Formats: sequence, C-alpha cells, structure tokens
Amino acid sequence: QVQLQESGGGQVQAGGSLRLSCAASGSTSVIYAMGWYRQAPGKQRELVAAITRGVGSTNYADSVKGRFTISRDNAKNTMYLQMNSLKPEDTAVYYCNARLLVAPPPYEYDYWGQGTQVTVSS
Amino acid sequence: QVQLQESGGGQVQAGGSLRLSCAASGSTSVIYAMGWYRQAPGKQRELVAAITRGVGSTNYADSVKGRFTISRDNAKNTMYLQMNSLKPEDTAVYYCNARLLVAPPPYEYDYWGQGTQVTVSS
Amino acid sequence: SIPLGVIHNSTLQVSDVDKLVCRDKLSSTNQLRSVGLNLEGNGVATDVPSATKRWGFRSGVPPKVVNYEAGEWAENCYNLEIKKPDGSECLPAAPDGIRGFPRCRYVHKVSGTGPCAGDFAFHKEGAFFLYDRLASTVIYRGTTFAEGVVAFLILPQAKKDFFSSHPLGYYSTTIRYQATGFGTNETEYLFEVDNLTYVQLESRFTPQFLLQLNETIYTSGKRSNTTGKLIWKVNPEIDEAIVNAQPKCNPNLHYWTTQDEGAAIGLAWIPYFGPAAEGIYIEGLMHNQDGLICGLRQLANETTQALQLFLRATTELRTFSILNRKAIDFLLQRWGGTCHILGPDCCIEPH
Amino acid sequence: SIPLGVIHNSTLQVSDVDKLVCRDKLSSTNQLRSVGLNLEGNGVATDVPSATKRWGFRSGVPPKVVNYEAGEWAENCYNLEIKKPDGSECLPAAPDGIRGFPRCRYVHKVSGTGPCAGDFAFHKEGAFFLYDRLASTVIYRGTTFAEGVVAFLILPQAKKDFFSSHPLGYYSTTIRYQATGFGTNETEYLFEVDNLTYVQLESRFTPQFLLQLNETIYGKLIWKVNPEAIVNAQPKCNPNLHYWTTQDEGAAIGLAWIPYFGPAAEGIYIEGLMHNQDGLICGLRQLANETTQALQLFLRATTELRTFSILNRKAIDFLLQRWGGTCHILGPDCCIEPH
Amino acid sequence: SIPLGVIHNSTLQVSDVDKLVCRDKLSSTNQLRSVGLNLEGNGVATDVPSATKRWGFRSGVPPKVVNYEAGEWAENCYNLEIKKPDGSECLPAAPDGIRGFPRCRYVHKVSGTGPCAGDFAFHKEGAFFLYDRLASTVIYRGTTFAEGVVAFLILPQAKKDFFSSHPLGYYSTTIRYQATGFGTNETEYLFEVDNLTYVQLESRFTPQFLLQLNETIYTSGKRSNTTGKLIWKVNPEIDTTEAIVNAQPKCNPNLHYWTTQDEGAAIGLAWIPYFGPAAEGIYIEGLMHNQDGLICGLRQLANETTQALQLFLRATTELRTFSILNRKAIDFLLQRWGGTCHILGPDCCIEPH
Ligand SMILES: *[C@@H]1O[C@H](CO)[C@@H](O[C@@H]2O[C@H](CO)[C@@H](O[C@@H]3O[C@H](CO[C@H]4O[C@H](CO[C@H]5O[C@H](CO)[C@@H](O)[C@H](O)[C@@H]5O)[C@@H](O)[C@H](O)[C@@H]4O)[C@@H](O)[C@H](O[C@H]4O[C@H](CO)[C@@H](O)[C@H](O)[C@@H]4O)[C@@H]3O)[C@H](O)[C@H]2NC(C)=O)[C@H](O)[C@H]1NC(C)=O
Ligand SMILES: *[C@@H]1O[C@H](CO)[C@@H](O[C@@H]2O[C@H](CO)[C@@H](O[C@@H]3O[C@H](CO[C@H]4O[C@H](CO)[C@@H](O)[C@H](O)[C@@H]4O)[C@@H](O)[C@H](O[C@@H]4O[C@H](CO)[C@@H](O)[C@H](O)[C@@H]4O)[C@@H]3O)[C@H](O)[C@H]2NC(C)=O)[C@H](O)[C@H]1NC(C)=O
Ligand SMILES: *[C@@H]1O[C@H](CO)[C@@H](O[C@@H]2O[C@H](CO)[C@@H](O[C@@H]3O[C@H](CO[C@H]4O[C@H](CO)[C@@H](O)[C@H](O)[C@@H]4O)[C@@H](O)[C@H](O[C@H]4O[C@H](CO)[C@@H](O)[C@H](O)[C@@H]4O)[C@@H]3O)[C@H](O)[C@H]2NC(C)=O)[C@H](O)[C@H]1NC(C)=O
Repeated sequence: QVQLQESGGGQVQAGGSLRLSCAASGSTSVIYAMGWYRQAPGKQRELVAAITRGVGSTNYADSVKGRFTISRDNAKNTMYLQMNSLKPEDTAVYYCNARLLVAPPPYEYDYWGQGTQVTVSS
Repeated sequence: QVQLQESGGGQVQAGGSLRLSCAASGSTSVIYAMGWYRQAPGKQRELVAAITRGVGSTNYADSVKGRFTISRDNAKNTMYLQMNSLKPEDTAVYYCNARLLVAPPPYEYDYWGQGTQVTVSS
Repeated sequence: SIPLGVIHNSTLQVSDVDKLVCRDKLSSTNQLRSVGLNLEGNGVATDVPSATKRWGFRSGVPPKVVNYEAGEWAENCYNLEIKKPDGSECLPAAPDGIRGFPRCRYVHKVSGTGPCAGDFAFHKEGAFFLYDRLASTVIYRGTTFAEGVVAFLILPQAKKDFFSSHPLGYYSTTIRYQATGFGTNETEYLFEVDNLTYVQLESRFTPQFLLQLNETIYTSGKRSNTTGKLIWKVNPEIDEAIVNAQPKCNPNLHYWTTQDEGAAIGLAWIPYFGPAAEGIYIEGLMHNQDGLICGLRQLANETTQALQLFLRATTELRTFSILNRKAIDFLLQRWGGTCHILGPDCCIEPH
Repeated sequence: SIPLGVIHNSTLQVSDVDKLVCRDKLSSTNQLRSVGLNLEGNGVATDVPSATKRWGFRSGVPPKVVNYEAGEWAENCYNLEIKKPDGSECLPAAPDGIRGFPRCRYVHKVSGTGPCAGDFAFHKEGAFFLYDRLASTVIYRGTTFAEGVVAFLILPQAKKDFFSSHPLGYYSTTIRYQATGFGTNETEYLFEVDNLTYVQLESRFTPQFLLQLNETIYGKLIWKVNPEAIVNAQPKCNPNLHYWTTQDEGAAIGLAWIPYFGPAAEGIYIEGLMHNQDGLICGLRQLANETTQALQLFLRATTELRTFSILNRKAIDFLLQRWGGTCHILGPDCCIEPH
Repeated sequence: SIPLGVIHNSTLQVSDVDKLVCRDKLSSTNQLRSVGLNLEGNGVATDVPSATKRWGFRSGVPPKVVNYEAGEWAENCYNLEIKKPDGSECLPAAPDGIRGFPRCRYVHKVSGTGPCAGDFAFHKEGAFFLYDRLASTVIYRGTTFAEGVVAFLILPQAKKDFFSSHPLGYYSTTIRYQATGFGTNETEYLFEVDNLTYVQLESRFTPQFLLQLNETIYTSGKRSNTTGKLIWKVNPEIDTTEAIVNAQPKCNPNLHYWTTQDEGAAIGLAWIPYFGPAAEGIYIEGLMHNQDGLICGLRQLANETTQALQLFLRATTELRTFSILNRKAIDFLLQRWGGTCHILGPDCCIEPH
C-alpha cells in the first residue's frame, strides 16, 4: 500500500553533504509520520529524524541536531533528508518508515523500507 | 328537430283578414323564439313579426305595426299570426322560424319552414 | 395583534389595543364573539369557472384551522372530488371533527381529473374555507364548504339583541359538474344533465338558468338511444371603518348560530333523545341597520392579515383560545399593578 | 351556566354569581376542582340485566368527552365486547388517551351477539360513562367504565384536608357473562364458570351469590338454581365517600420523579375516606345530579373533541365580573373593603 | 409549583412566589416566555458511544409533550432508526405535528439492530427530547432531535431585547453509523463511508476527525475493490487529530438563539400561505453574548425546573400541554386582586396618589 523505497546513499567523504530520498505510492494519503532510522553493525536501531505529514513539527536526535534537515514536497509523495557535516560515526544503513494511521483488516502499521547504506570515509 | 309546418296561406282580397299558423313537434320545448319572415320575388328576406316562447315580448315591423298580431296556444305547440287590413304589398311567401337555444351535436339552430304563399288581390 | 371591534349604539369602532379605552364595558366572556362572513357578499363572482381560478396547489406548508361561533347564509357552496390522471387522490381526507357547511342554497359539486402539483390546496387571495364553525386554509375531499373570512367582536353588554333575537325553510339543491385539466389554465367543464347527456358550460350561466336547461332537455330531448355522451352548446347568438373599498356590501345579514342553551327542557337535553347534528342551529335577520353590518364586512377583510400571520407562528393543530387570551390581556393591562387612583391607566374613580 | 357549589365550614350551597357572592375567597386556581360521583351510590340497580336497559344505540349524534380530577371507589364496573351477528363490531375502538376506570371491586364482562341499530351507544338517562379521569357519553370497546356524573366545586381556602387528606388493599375480581340479543328487551344472560358450564341469570342475583355458585356446583350445560341542596330527591344517599385522586405534586421527593425510574400508570393515585360528615356529601350527590342538565347542553354547542378548560373560563368570568371596570369604592359590584 | 424567573436590569432571580413579591411589573401576556436550553452547553459528553448510554427502554408509562417557544443552536443532533432483530420496529412513528429540530450542525444518523425490551425510549437522567418547539419524553422514529431542558421566564417590556433583537444560511452534515446490540452494554458501532467500507468507532473521535477520516479514505482507501465489506481500525498510538447560582461543571457564556418571527415585523406580501416561506423560513436568529452571569443563571434555572415539570406532566391527562403560562397569569391575578385587598396593606400594593 505504502511501499517504501530509499535512495541516494553511497560512499562519501567526511564533512560533506548528502541527500537521502524516500518515496511511496499506492495510498500515500494515510501516512502520518515519515521518519529516519539507522543501524550500525552490531548496534540497536536508534532514531535520527521525524516529520509529520502536515509538516506540523520536526524532531531530530541530539547527536544530529543542527546538522540534519528533513523536508518534503507534498505533491511528489516524496520526503528528503538533506544533511551536512558528516562524521565517520554516521556510517550505517539508513531507513525510512511511514507509520500511518488507519490501515486495512490486515492491520500491519509501521511500514518499512529495505534501507540504503551510507558510508562515511575519513 | 322541430319540423316547422305552416298553414293557412292562399288567395285573399285586399283589406280582409287572414290567419297563418305554424306548428312543430319532436322537441318544441327547446324552442325560444318563433317568428315570421316574408319574401317577395326579387327581394331580400325581411322581418314581419316575432314572439318569445314565454310571451315575454312581441315585436312587429313598422310597415305592419297595428295590423298584425302574433299569438300562441302553448298546450298545442302552435303559433298564430292573426292579421288584418291587407294591402297588395303583402303578396309574398310567408315563413315561420323557430330559433331555439340548446341543440344537439349537429348544432344547426334557427329552423325554417318551407313557406306558404299569401296572395293579395285588389 | 389581531384587531377587534366594539359596538356602541349601532356604531362599529375598531378598538385600538393600546388606546385602552374606558368606554367599552366588559363583564363576562359572553360578550366576546367571532363571526364568519362569506366572500360572495363582497361582490365577487361565484360561478365555478371563475371561483376555481382563485385556488392553487402548494407543497411544503402545513395547514392550520380556527373556530368561529356564528355564520351567515351562503347562496353558493362547493364540493370537490378531484383525482389524478393516474388514479391517485389529490385532496386529503377530512378529519373526524370536520363537517360540511350547515346552510347552503346551491351546492356546486365538481368531479374530474387534472394535474395536482403540490400536496394541499390553498386560497390565492388569503381567505379561509369554512366548515361548520371551523375555518380552515386547505380544501378537504368531499366536504361542502364556502369561502370567507373571520372577524372578532365585542357585543354591547349582551342585551340578546345581537345573535340571539331576529329584529326583522331550508332547501339545498345539488348541481353536478365534470372537469378535465383541473388546476391549469387549459381547463374544460361540462354541466352533467344526466348519465349520458352533458351541456357545455360557460361563465355567463347562472344556477337558475342551468336548472332550466335540466328541464327543457329532459322533457324534450327525448334522449334517443344513440348511446355515448353528447355535448350540447347554448346558441352563441343571444339565446370609523370605511367600506367603499369593497365593490359591494350587502345591506342585510341573515345569520345562523348555535343553540342559546336553556330552551329545550322537555326531554331533549339527553343526547339519546336530542336533535341530530343539523337541528341545533337558530336563525335570524339583521336588515334594519346597514352602516353596522357593512362595517363588519370591512373589519373581517382588515383582520385577515394578522390572523394568517398568527396562525403561521403557532404550532397548534386546532386553535380555540384566542378570545381567552384577549380577556387575560385586558385584565393585565388595566389592573396589572400599581395603578393611580386618579390616572388614565387605571379606570377606578372616586364616587 | 354550569352550576357550581361552594364549601364553607363543612356546609355546601350552590353559588349564585348573579347575587355576586362575596363570602367565597378565591385566592388561587388550586381551589377549583371537579369530582366525578358514581351513579350507583344513589340506589340504582347494578346487576347486568337491569343495567343494560339504560344504554341504547343511536346514530347521527357525535360523541363528546369532558375530564374530571377526582373520583370514588366503584363497587361494580362493566366491560362490553358486543358484536353483530355477521361478525362485524358494534362498539368503536377506544382512542389513545382512554384508559379503564381504576378502583373497581368487581368487573362485569358481557360478550355476545345482538342487533346494533345505531353507530354509538348512549345513556338513556343522560348520565356519563367514566374512563379514568375522562367522562364520555359513549361506550368504547373493551374499556372498563362506571356510570356517574360530574360536579364542580370551590374548595375552602385550600385547607388541603379535602381531597388530599382523609379526615376519617385493592383487589379486583372478574365476573364473566354471555349475552344474546343485547340492546333489546328480549335478552338472555348466562353465567360462565368453566367454559362448558353455564348458569342462567335472575334479576335478584347479587355479585356475591354468583361467587359461591362457583363452589356450590362442585357439550355446554345450562343450570337452574333456586335460592341549601337537599338529597331528598334521591331514594338513597351514601353517608361515606371513599375517594381517589391524582398524586400531590409535592408528595414525590426521592429519585422516583424520573419517568424511567417511576411508577406505572396504576401507581399514581392517592386514596382516602371522608365518612365523618354526612350532610356535606349527600349534598354533593344532589349538586352533581343538578348540574348535568346544563353540562350536556354545553357539550352539544361546542365543537371541541375533549374539553379541559371549564374551570379556567369560570375563573375568568368571576374575575371579569367583580373587577369588571369603573367600579366604586362604595359600589357593591367590586367587593372591596376601604378599611 | 413550577418555578419561574424574573429578570431585573440583566440580573436573574427565581421569582419569590412564596415570598409573594410585587416588585415585578407584569403588564401583558407578551411578557411570558419559555426557552429550550440544551444539555450540550452543560459540558456533557456528546459522542455517539457515550450519548447512547443515557437513553433506556421502558413499558407501562404514557408519553407527554410540552410546548416551548424559543430555543438555542445545537452543535450535535441525533436520528435513530433502530429495528428489532426479526424485522419488527422498535421506535414509534412520529405524530403529524412533530418535526425535526431546527438549526443542527451535525446530525448523527444511527441505523442497526438491537433488543428492545420496552415500548418507549426514555431519558435515564430525566431531561427532554426537543423536536421543533415541542419537548417530549420519548424518542420517535426517523426524526432529528436534541436533548435538553425547558425553563419558564418573565421578561422586561422595555424594548423586546430578549429573543427579538441582537444584543451583539446554515449547513448541516449527516454522519451515518451502524450499530448492533443497541440498548445494551455490548453494543458496537461502525462509521460508514460507503456500502462496503466501515471504520471501527471509538469514544475519542470528534466529528471533525470523522469527516477527515472520510476524506483520507475516499482519496486512497481502495474503495474500488470487489473483495467485500472491510473494517478499518485507527492506529492506537495517535491522538484524535433569590439570586440563583450556577453549579454545572461548565456553563457556556454565549447564547445563540432562534425564535419565531414577530407578527408585526413582517410587512411584505408574504402573509398569504400560498405565496409564503416554507416551514424552514419562519425562524429569526440572534446572538446574546453581552452578559455571561445572566446566561449561566438561565442554565441553572432550567436544570432545577425539570424536577417540578416532570411531576406536573405525570398528573395531567392531556396529550399536549399549551396552557402553563396562561394558568400562571390567571393565578398571579387571582392572588393579587382576588378579593378585599386593603389600600394600606402590602398584599394589594396600590399606592395613594
Ligand atoms: C441538573 O443538574 C445536575 C447537576 O449537573 C445533573 O446531575 C447529574 O445527574 C446524573 C443522573 O442522576 C448523575 O449521574 C450519575 O453519575 C455517576 C458518575 O459520577 C458523575 O460525577 C462524578 C463526580 O462526582 C459525583 O459524585 C460525588 C459524590 O460525592 C458528588 O460529590 C459530585 O458532585 C458528583 O455528583 C464524575 O467524576 C463522573 O465522571 C460522573 O460525571 C454515575 O456513577 C451514576 O451511575 C448510576 O446511574 C446510571 C444511570 O442510571 C446507571 O447506569 C449506573 O449503574 C448507576 O446506577 C449516574 O450516572 C450525574 O452524576 C449528575 N451530574 C454530575 C456532574 O454529578 C442533573 O442530571 C440535571 N438534571 C437535568 C434533567 O439535566
Ligand atoms: C337525579 O335524581 C332524580 C330523582 O331521583 C332522577 O330521577 C329518576 O330518573 C329518571 C328521570 O331522570 C326517571 O326514569 C324513568 O323511571 C321509570 C321508572 O318507572 C317507575 O317509576 C317510579 C319510581 O319511583 C315507580 O314507582 C313506578 O312504579 C314506575 O314503574 C322508567 O319507567 C323510565 O323508563 C322508561 O320506561 C317506559 C316504560 O317501559 C318507556 O316507555 C320509556 O321509553 C322509558 O324506557 C325511566 O327510567 C326515574 O323515574 C326518576 N326517579 C324518580 C324517583 O323520579 C334523575 O334521573 C337523576 N338524574 C340523573 C342525571 O341521574
Ligand atoms: C379584501 O378586500 C380587498 C379589496 O376589495 C380585496 O382586494 C382584491 O384582491 C384580489 C386578490 O389579490 C385582487 O385580484 C387581482 O386581480 C388582478 C386583475 O385585475 C384586477 O384589477 C383590474 C383593475 O385594476 C380589474 O380588472 C379587476 O379589479 C381585477 O380584479 C390580477 O392581475 C391579480 O393577480 C392575478 O394575476 C397575476 C398575473 O397573472 C398573478 O400573479 C396572480 O397570482 C393572480 O392570478 C389579482 O388576482 C383584486 O384586484 C383586489 N381588489 C381590489 C378592489 O383591490 C382583497 O382580496 C380582500 N382580502 C381578503 C378577502 O382576504
């Protein structure tokens, strides 16, 4: 329904900037909070960024406040994480979730993309 | 529907008196104004006398006023023109009409007899 | 704010509610009456081709009724049985309390088919339909009625000179019609002479004339059994209130009203032994005065606007408490409170 | 012109408004009440054979209904289910507001076939049929009634001891009969104890005696058994008045005021007894008789289906007559005392 | 014994009928009025799952009806079409004079089945159901109503400030629900957007949310499938996005009233019923927000009055009552000038010159 897809990741130097994109089709009305999560190998999943569908409020982690920006185009059904000032600790697989509100009788919720690797080289 | 049959015409001396009769059957009651018309050869048809069914009012022409009298018997379905003081100008065919009021879907109205000849000899 | 009139020395004065005049003497509720006056006494045409064009069909407005206590003899009355072309009825059935007009001379019974746009039949002029001491605003199916207006009144000291005594036979004939295209401007009427003979109807014909045609046809037409309906056609050839606003006001008033109580004492008070529903009225005539009763005819025409507005506001199906509300207001105006022993407001005076 | 009575010092006298009575103090509308008194207390026969002769059928007269606010316990009540020989019904169905008469000791149920000449059933003597605070002139089908009359009163300064307190438990028995030829003089009544067994009726039988016959007896079978105002007009007057009336508005206090958590249609009434005085109530019975002559004529003139506003009209007439207008300090018309 | 209130310079006090005060100046019957204030302004929960819990079924009590003249705008109104499981009806048909409540913002239309153990539906709290100037104690089938209370009142006669002027058209949307097991504690509701698509309904859902959940589903809810009816369940981790004194949990300071137009106000040729406004064009709107001490005084007074009104209705035998105010006017006038009232005495408060 809200089939997600990450894009834009790859190898990139420390201190640079990168833009990650997450897109969805199918429904895209029912979505309520697109976000950004990350997993380093051997580590638990921790929050990175979050934005409400109506751009009601944006939330960022303390380790990422002031360097990351989360935005959206509305009439593209897309969402961007434009970020700056990389450090090697950000080398991990970045994921976007699309937690929606209503959902059909399967009642699954919290849709999840396959993730895209971001590698920071210093 | 009210067959008008006149009677009493014929040859008569000038200055005498004569009675013309006109009878009808079939409907009778619907009759509204029995009357009298006259036609000399080569002349147009002109008024002579008129009486309403209920003896409401009698009307006479100026050339004949004071000499003619129109009456009726009601319970005989007949009408009489008793006339006096003949003159040769009255030599003509006399007609009785029975113009009635309602009439059925043929809507003909104003019935006519075949006319009787009154000849004044001087 | 419906006006009411006060009678004094055979003179009618429309009373101003805020004037609080002290001349009128009220001592009981027997002095408050309501009168229903017919429209035909105002000079309007009463033949059915023209009396029908004042009647229309509307949907979306509920009906209301009022009661009146005294009436007036009606020369012409109507009775409708209109049906749709499909076969469905057009007029509502009469409620239980509704009955036909008591006193009629000629009853114009119309039955046929035509378009029926709305749900109810209303008067295009604003008047009422009177059904035996019940003035309505909608035509009911199969009940005799006469169109008129209602007036509210105060009798002087109740000397029984009004509506109780006559200062100085009932026979009604039914005339049956047949209409097609009812409710429209392209309509046709036929005076039903009998079961197979009809005569085309026009506006010039009067009820006395029609009854003459009924006889001259039956005694002469011989009614040949050609079978089928034949339509006959008459040979086209020969054959302080001012009233002057109304074209004509009738100088006489020939009224009927309900029994004056008392009276019947023998054994007739028992409903089982009493009179039927039509033998309870009284009769009278008030032709002596002309200025009074023409003034009454204008008062009912003046008060019909405020009566219609009041009926729209209320939510009662049947209204009976207009006069009691007037009496309570009268007492509350003058003895309402704190009145001066010498003042225009409070009528009490020394000695 | 309805006669009304005034009670003062436990004495009853009719009110002559023409003489402009000033003793009566009408302080409020709570002093105006109408009471329905049964016709049986006057001494009439109550058995079915002699109580049927007083009802007759008529057509062409519309029915009328008036209300009453207080009543009296009825020893005998009647319930009719009569139908035509062809199966058609004779009596009209009771309207929505009509309910059976409360406080009946015995209920006589008569069912059968007989001629029905008229549309409605009327009382031959001019009295009323009482239906739970709604008096009517016609009989409805299946509804219990009791023959009685209606009187109008002015209470003494609302002392609340009258019709609210008794100056000085309900069990109803059903008695079933079967009738043939109802409405005429040739009529037969058979008392049914158990479907296939009947007992012929006699004019001297009492409601009690019919009950012991149920025990006495033990293909339908028929058995034969061989055992100011003066009330001087009435053959008998009851010296006791066991009344009922609608509840006091101030009586209910608890949570039961909610219609959902409330008493049923039969748990409303309040009962009492007024046997201490004799001249007062036997004066009430004659006043109730005398006022029916004018009440029937009033109902005939009006076009109202059910009349609820007779007392309000009386209060308006009293108040438009005494303070009518422009009266005098010394004038006797308005009974005003300067000092 | 029905209490009534008297306004004095925009201050309300329950009339001291026991103390029998004659400072109140009653002049005419135009000065008596009744007002149908509704319960929603008292702070009660109005959502369908919790509002239904206040109505129950009873058999053995006849219904009664009371007339009221003016009213107040209602934000939420109800419309029931409950039917027995076997197809039998439960709610009685509305009589001829009953009409739907005017000036409703949202109309919650409820349909479905449920056991019906009584003849009529009553209010458990003791309030009324209001149908267009006719308060009733029972629910009729298919007619819009709003629950509330009625108060009787005596106005000033200065300038007809109340219910005739503004101290200083409309759109109603219908919301359709489906209910099963109505009238019991096991009832279940579903909000209907079309035939084969429903959403399970909770208590926290406001009508603005339901209209939004409507719009989102039509946009991308895959209604164009032939699978059958489906039930949508909202995620459970997202929020839904004597001088009277007042004792209610909340009182609404403002009052938005409608009333029948004045008889003298209309002047155009619209008094004829034929050339006249329909049943929805009669009313006249206003807004009385200048004072809040008086308005919350009104709400408490109607909260008290229903105790005596319900007992008066039980005693009477009339189907519809229109003569409460006339009886008060007659009673007031029989007590003051009833008989032999002394000039010097304070009971008959007349003045010497
Ligand atoms: C005139 O105004 C009054 C005041 O606003 C209206 O009063 C309401 O009446 C209803 C019906 O009787 C009451 O219903 C009950 O509510 C209970 C729940 O409590 C409510 O109030 C709680 C606050 O505390 C209350 O009790 C304390 C006790 O010390 C009081 O001091 C305090 O003042 C309160 O009254 C709230 O916390 C809570 O959320 C509630 O709002 C229910 O438990 C109770 O249930 C019984 O009845 C049910 C219905 O029959 C039944 O299903 C249950 O099984 C159970 O038997 C009942 O519903 C209201 O409480 C009361 N209002 C308030 C705010 O208390 C009055 O209705 C009004 N009249 C009209 C006609 O409008
Ligand atoms: C108020 O109080 C008065 C006085 O008690 C009461 O009057 C009685 O009731 C009515 C009059 O309204 C009247 O009824 C008639 O009674 C006769 C009875 O016949 C017997 O009458 C004598 C009574 O003492 C008795 O002694 C004689 O021997 C006689 O037999 C009865 O016959 C009438 O019925 C008719 O019968 C004839 C014959 O078959 C029929 O032709 C006719 O059509 C009737 O059917 C009728 O019932 C009664 O007599 C009055 N009693 C007295 C003592 O005067 C009022 O009725 C009461 N008012 C109300 C409203 O209740
Ligand atoms: C109280 O008393 C007054 C005064 O007597 C009555 O007044 C009459 O009211 C009727 C109804 O409104 C008026 O009727 C109108 O007739 C018009 C035809 O012309 C009139 O005037 C000319 C001369 O000016 C004359 O031919 C003759 O007097 C005519 O009567 C119509 O055109 C009017 O409207 C009709 O046509 C239009 C256009 O098609 C439609 O829109 C209308 O619906 C309708 O069909 C109208 O019918 C009449 O003129 C008034 N008379 C006077 C003297 O003023 C009140 O009716 C009465 N009130 C009551 C009884 O309640």
